[PDB]
Amino acid sequence: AGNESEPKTLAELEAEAATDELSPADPLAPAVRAQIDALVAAKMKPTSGK
Amino acid sequence: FTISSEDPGYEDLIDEQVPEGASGCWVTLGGAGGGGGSGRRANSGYRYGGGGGGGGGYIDRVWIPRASLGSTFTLIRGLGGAGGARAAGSSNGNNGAPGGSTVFSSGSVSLTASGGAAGVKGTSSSASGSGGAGGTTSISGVSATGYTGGKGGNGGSSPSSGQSRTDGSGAGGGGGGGVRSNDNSFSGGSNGTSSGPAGNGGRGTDGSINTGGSNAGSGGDGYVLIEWE
Repeated sequence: AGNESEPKTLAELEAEAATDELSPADPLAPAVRAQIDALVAAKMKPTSGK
Repeated sequence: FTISSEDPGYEDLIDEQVPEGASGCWVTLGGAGGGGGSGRRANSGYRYGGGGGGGGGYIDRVWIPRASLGSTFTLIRGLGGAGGARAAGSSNGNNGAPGGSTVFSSGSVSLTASGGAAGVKGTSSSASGSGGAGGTTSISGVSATGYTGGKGGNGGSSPSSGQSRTDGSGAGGGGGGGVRSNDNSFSGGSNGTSSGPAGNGGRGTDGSINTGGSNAGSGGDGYVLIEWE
C-alpha cells in the first residue's frame, strides 16, 4: 500500500556496520621506487614516439 | 647553490623539496660502471677469461625552469657494480653485477643515466666471457642531450680491450685472458681511457691454473651534479 516505517538506525539494530581497516604491507625501499617510476616514465606520452 | 657527489658527507636524496624561490636548475648525471666477470680455473682443457663490464651513460649540463620542475625531486647516484668472484675450485667463474642507474626526476621531468651491464662468466666454451653493454640515457619533459656508455670487452676465445669514451659517457673494462688445452696462456685486453664523470666498467679476469686467478674488477661509482639558481 506504500506505508513505510520510521528509519531505524543500524546502531538501534545493534549491527556492527564499520569498514575493515586498510590492510598494511611493507613497501619496496625508496631508491627502488624512484628507479621504477623513471622506468615507467620512459614508456609514456611526453617521451618522443611513446 | 650547488650539490655534487663530490661533497664529503653527501647522501641519497628522495623527495627533497625544490629550494624556496629558486628559479630552476642545471642538472648533470653519470651512470655507474658494471663489474667484470671471471674465467674458468683448471689443471687442463681450454680455460677462457670472463668479460669486462660496460661503462655508464651521461646527460649533459642542461637547464630546467621552476615552472617545469615539481615541488620535490630525486637524485639517485649509481653505486659501482661488484666484480665476479673466484671459482672457489677447479670450475667455471662468475658474472659481475650491473652498475647502479643514476636518476633525476621532478614533476614533468625525468633524466636518467643508466649503469653499464655486467661482464659475463668464463667457462670451458669458446663463446663464453661476453662483455657488458654500455649504459643508455633516457630523457623526458626537457629537450636535453646525453651519450651512451662504452661497451665492455669480451674475454672468451678472442679477448679484447674495453671501448674508450671521452664523450661525457664512461668507458668499458677489458676482457680476461686464458689458457689453451695443449698450449700456454693468451693475453687479456686493457680498460678504455675516459674523461666522462660516469663510472668506468671493471676488467674481467683470466682463465687460469686450478690454484690461480683473481676476482674481477668492480665498476666505478656514478655521478650527480646539480646547480640551483
